Amino acid sequence: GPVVLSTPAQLIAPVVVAKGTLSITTTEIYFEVDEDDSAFKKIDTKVLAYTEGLHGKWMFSEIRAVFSRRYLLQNTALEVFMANRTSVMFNFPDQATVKKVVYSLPRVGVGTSYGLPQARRISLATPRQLYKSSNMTQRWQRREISNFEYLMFLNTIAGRTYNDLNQYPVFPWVLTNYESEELDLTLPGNFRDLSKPIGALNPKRAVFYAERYETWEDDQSPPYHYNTHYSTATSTLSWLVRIEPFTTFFLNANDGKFDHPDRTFSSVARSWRTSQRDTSDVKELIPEFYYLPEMFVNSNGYNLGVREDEVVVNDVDLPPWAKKPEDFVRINRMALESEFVSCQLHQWIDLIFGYKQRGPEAVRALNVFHYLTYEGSVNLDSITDPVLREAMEAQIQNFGQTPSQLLIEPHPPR
Amino acid sequence: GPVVLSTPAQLIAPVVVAKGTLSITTTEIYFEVDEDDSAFKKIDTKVLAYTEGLHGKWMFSEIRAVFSRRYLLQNTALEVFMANRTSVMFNFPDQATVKKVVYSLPRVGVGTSYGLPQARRISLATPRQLYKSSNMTQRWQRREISNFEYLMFLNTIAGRTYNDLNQYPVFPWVLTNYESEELDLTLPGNFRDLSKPIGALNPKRAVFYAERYETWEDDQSPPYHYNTHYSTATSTLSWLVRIEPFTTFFLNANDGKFDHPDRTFSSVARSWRTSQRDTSDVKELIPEFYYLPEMFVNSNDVDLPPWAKKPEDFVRINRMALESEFVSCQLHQWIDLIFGYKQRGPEAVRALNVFHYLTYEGSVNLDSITDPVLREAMEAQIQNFGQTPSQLLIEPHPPR
Repeated sequence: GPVVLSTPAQLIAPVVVAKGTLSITTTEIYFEVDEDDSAFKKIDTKVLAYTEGLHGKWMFSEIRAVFSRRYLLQNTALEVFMANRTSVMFNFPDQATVKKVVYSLPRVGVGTSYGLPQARRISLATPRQLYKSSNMTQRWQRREISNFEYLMFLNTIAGRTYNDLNQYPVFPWVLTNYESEELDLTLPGNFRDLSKPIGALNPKRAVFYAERYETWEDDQSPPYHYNTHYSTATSTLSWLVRIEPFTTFFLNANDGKFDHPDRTFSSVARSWRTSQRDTSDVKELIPEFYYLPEMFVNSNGYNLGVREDEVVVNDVDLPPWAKKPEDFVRINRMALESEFVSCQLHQWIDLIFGYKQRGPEAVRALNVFHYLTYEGSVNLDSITDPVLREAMEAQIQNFGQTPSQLLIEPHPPR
Repeated sequence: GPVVLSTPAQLIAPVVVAKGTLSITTTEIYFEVDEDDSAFKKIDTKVLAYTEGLHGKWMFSEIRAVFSRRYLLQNTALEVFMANRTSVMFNFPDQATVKKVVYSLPRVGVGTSYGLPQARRISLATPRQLYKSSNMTQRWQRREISNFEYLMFLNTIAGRTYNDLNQYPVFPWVLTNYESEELDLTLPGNFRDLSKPIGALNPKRAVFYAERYETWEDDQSPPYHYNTHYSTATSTLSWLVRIEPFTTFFLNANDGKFDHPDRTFSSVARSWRTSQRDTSDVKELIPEFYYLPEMFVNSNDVDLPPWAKKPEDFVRINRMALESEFVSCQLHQWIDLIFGYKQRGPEAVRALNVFHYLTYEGSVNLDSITDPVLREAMEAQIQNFGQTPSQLLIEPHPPR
């Protein structure tokens, strides 16, 4: 019907980004891909099958929340959340268009669970603002909210999302013991020091980072401890290799065949080693590690004959105290909600969204990353030469994007 | 360590059936053939070598799928799938034993790929129930699963298995042109009518069968259109004559050496023709035709189509066809013939899809056959006429 608004847009989905044309009527949102687009043609159909929205229609009545989102460090994207708990994300040309879209959409605000007013102002508000005006921190302390729910709140507000592997949500490793036969959730030694970054846990390697920070000499390259992030598409694809369409996506992006078993996520205990040994590995976990068994198993069908030489990915090997996936996730989420984590989580938050994210305290905390990572870092619009901008966007996706800082004061303990 | 359950059973291998004892402990499944058995001692050594399970051990921790199976039409077998994609099949004395074996193995159900619950009940569930309760059809319609994958799915819950060639998986011929210099996957004529059996493809030969049906006259064996089956242990061996056990077994089958060059798989084009004019060849294809290049060499070879240079090519083009949009919009029809409502009954009659009655589930109860020699005699009859996959649905299969 009445097309109240129309604008070029970009569908931001788990494994697909496609240029299309958003159109907003008086009751729905429509999106059609540019099936003629060169880049879009080279997209595997299998992948397109898992991608919703390419020709979607969203009922205004179904809208429940509208979040301001940044695509590749640029505050020009939006993410709408549907009543059926699903969500869609489009990236527009300018923050200016976003505003038009936000004002031409229902006044769902940012939802209602966070305790923020249902106003278009909120949808556009900033991360630090949203945090400030929310009651979640209290409820979290008051135990009305679980550690998992709280960490999801922070990540959502910080702009993290399941629709962009470059800004996936971020969760901390909670346990350090993945060797033992049993796991005693009351024995401190089994828990990770939630006050230190991954790169600071092992003093042996920690030295390499402090040393490298000290003996720094360069131009336009502020000193940094890690050239590797704790959250990136690459990382995310590795953790979700056993799930479509990530699997296929990776494969297509890998000459059609998997990667050497010793490099692909194969062992939960082995990953933790690498995250303590490797100088380039400072990875942090993902939400799933606390609720999605699938992620740890080969869900392929049967009688599909492949083990001839054809590389194949089998079940992730769990720690002895974890018989089957359902077990690992159960126990892990239990540890995440344990009392130990509860009384330290604020410190980890400080490193990720807190006052130790960037600055004097960030350097004293051994928590400094490549400057091109932090918010504000770059302005793709400034780059005028396409081949130049692209190369830049390519780098952002390679280094990763630090979550938006939510507070510049020490986060309150639970 | 301690044996929780022990019972007589038969290993059902790619081309071997050996009696032995199956011991279920508390953490593993064991199987030791009875080497003192006569039949066993008669089996060729080369064949035994390429046969695994005669002295096997399987870890519970490795179990992933436990499907109920049928052997020679009798619902008394079982097939276990391992985490490394391996599988082993056993045949027991009766369903009651199968049930015990199931309640003694890990609760893995039928796996977690077809959307079914991981409950021992599924492992005993009926083929029709598995179909109904699965979620593979929708995923298929959604294109999240390929035609190959869906077909393989249907076969698996239908009871088909790479472990018993008499019930080998069933895949349809997709292309009909194997002699043109090039194959346009956009020219309808280059394809096969999936709503029709292989026998009803040739207009002329078709009428022949219809006549045979109407003008039956016997009343000692209900009417049937074909006396050949689309899937047989022999056809399978034939397609895979250049690889063994198969090769070696075949040589033992033909009592000595190979088969007559003219009546042997030597060219896909020729074989296809044979399956169009020859009144006794309504063969259908097998998975291999869509992924196993090695199948078309010798280590003379199979004469590949013009558009098919090397073996690797025939497989890719053919696989592309199986996945082409032409196949997609009409593939459901084929399913209606093989596992659908047109598999049997009046509907199968119009379809020109009726096979020997001794080929359908429920056709015969080997247990009632008291005379030992008559039983063995009956079984061989079954291995010759082929076994029709179980019926999955009785309604029309929705299109993709």
